[PDB]
Amino acid sequence: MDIYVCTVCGYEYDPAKGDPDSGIKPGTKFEDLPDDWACPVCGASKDAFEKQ
Ligand SMILES: [Fe+3]
Repeated sequence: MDIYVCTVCGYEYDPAKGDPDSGIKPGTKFEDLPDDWACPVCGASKDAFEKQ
């Protein structure tokens, strides 16, 4: 359940929530996000995220 944070805008990727609008069901670990996943708030790449 490791939380990751967008270094661009501060949005938190919370695996317990997932990201349904990008086809990411609740419980999806950060490292199981596709590399084309983007921050919902600011649009930055997955690879702009760091562990909280
Ligand atoms: Fe962001």
